[PDB]
Amino acid sequence: SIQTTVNTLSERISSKLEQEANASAQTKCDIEIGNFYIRQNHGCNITVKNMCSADADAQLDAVLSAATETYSGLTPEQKAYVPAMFTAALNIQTSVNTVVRDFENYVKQTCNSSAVVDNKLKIQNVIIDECYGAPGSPTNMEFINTGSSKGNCAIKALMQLTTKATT
Amino acid sequence: QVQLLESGGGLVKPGGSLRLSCAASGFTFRDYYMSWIREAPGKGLEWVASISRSGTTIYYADSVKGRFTISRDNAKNSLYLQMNSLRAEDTAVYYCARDEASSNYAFDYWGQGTPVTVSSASTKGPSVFPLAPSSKSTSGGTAALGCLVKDYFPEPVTVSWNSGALTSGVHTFPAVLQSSGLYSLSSVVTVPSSSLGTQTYICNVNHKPSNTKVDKKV
Amino acid sequence: IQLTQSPSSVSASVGDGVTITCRASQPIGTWVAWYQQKPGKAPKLLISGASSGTDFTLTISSLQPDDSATYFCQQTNTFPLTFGQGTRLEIKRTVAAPSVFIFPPSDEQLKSGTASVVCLLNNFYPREAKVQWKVDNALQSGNSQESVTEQDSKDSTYSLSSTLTLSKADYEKHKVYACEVTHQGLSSPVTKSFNRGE
Repeated sequence: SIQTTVNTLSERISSKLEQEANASAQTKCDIEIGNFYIRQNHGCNITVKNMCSADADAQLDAVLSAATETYSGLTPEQKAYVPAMFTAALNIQTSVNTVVRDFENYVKQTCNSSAVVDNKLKIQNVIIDECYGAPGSPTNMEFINTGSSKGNCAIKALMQLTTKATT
Repeated sequence: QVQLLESGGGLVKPGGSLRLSCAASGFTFRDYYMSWIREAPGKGLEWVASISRSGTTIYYADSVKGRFTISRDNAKNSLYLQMNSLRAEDTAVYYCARDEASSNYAFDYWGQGTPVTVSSASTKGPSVFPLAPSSKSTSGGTAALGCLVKDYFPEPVTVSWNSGALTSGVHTFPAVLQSSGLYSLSSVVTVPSSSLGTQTYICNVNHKPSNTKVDKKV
Repeated sequence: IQLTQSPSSVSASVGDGVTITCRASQPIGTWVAWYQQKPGKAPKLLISGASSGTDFTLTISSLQPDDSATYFCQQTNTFPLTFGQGTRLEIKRTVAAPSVFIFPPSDEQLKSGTASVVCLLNNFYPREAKVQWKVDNALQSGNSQESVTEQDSKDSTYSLSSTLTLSKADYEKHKVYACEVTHQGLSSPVTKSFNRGE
C-alpha cells in the first residue's frame, strides 16, 4: 500500500544523494536531528537516518528528482490523491497537472529562504502533526538527514506530505 | 580560550576498566563533534571513538568496538570514554579533541593526554640517585649533573629541575625498560660551572601510579 | 579509507624543501587534513581541506629548526576516521660532536647491591653514534643500555645516555672504567675514564 510507495522513495532519496551528492551514512553532518516527535502518531515508526553531504543545492535537487521520479511511477488513479496531500500539509491548492512544479517552486523558494539557510542551530528538531497506521503493522517511514537545513527542509516538506496520506 | 583537560587514566590489569573524562572550556560544547584518539607508545596515531553534538549518532572503531563506550553531558561540558574489558593492545596515550563542526571537520584543538597502561604487573616506585656534578668533561667542561630514576613501573614519570625554574640544557631521555620488567631513566642538565656552589640543584621526580614524589639534591 | 603516507623519513636543511605524500586507496575527495606532533607533545594541526583523492601532497618550504616533528594525515569526513603512517622530519646541521661526560655510581646505589655508570653524549648531529664500554681496558657487553633524545628545537642536535648496570660485587672487583665514543664529528675516539675513588 502506502508503505510500498514510500520505501522506494526513501531508497531513491538515499541513492540520488549518494551519486548526485557523494554522500554516505559514514559522513559527517553540518546539522543533525535531535528529537523527532510526532504530535499524534498511531502506527508510524519513523526513524532518523543520517545520509549527510555538502552540496546543499544538490541535496535539494536530489530529493526533488527522487520525489518526481516516484510520482510518475504512480498509477493514474493513485496520483489523483496527491492534490489533497498538498492542501492538507501545505494548504497549496493544486491539481494533478500542476503538482510537480508547485512542489518544486515551494521547495526551491521556501527551502532557500534566509529563514532556513541561516539557522546556525546544528541540533534541529522535526515536528510532524499527524500520522496513522495499523496496529499489526504500522506504516514504516524515515527522515533522511541530508546534513543541511535547506535539504532537510525539503525532506520535512516531502515528509509532511506522506504522513498526510495515512488519513 | 579553549582547553580540553583529560582525566581518569592510569594503570589497570587486563579486563580492567577506566572512565576517561575530558573537561571542555572556552566554546559551545553543544556545537562540536567530540572525539577520542589514542597514540600507542612509540608508533601510531589511531582513532578510538567519536560522538555527535547530541550523542544520538555514535561511531566507534573495530578494535575497541563492543567494549568501549563514549558519552557526553553537555551541561557539565564533558566527554567520557568508558574503557571496559581492556587488553594489552590498548596501552596508549589517550587524547580528546573537538572536530571542527563550525569550521572544516578536523581536530583544531587536542588535549594534553592521559596515559593508560594495561598489564598484569604491579606498580613499583622509583629510586632516584644523583648523577653527581663530576668535573669530568670534554667539550666545554660546563658543569654536568643529573638524576637517575630507576626501577619503576609503569611509565611515565615527570622530572622537573629546580621545581620549574630550570629549563636550559635539561634533557629527559626516553626511559629504557631493563630486564627486570621495570624502567630506567636518566635526566641530566648542562649548567654553568661557576654556579655550582651558590645554586641548589634538585630534581623533582613524580610517579602518580605509585604516589612516589621524590626530590633529591645533586 | 587506508591512507599510505610516504616518505616515512625525510630530512632537509634550513631554507630548503621537503615533500610529504598521503596516497589513499579509495577516492576520499578533498577531505584531507595534515597534523604535526611535536616530539612528546599533543598533536597540532597545520593545514585542512573541504568542499578523486588517491594522491595528495604537502610541501613545507621555509624550513626552520622549529619544524622538526612528526607529521600525520587524516580522512576528515568519512568514518572510520583513519590517520596515516606518519612522517618524521629532521632539520640538518653542521656536523657537531658529542660532549662526553662520565658519571660514576652513587654511593646510594653502591649500598643497594647494583651499580650503574652513565656516559652522557650531549648535543651532537648526526644521530649515529657508537658508544663502546671498557672496564680495565676490556669490553663489557650485554649489560649496556642507551637512550637517545629527539631532535632539539633550537640546536638541531640529539643527546645520548648510555647506562652500564653492574653488580656491586663486579664494581668493587675493578677500578678503571672508561667510555669510548666514536662519532662522525670526531677525528679520534674520545675516551673518558674514571678510577674508583677520588
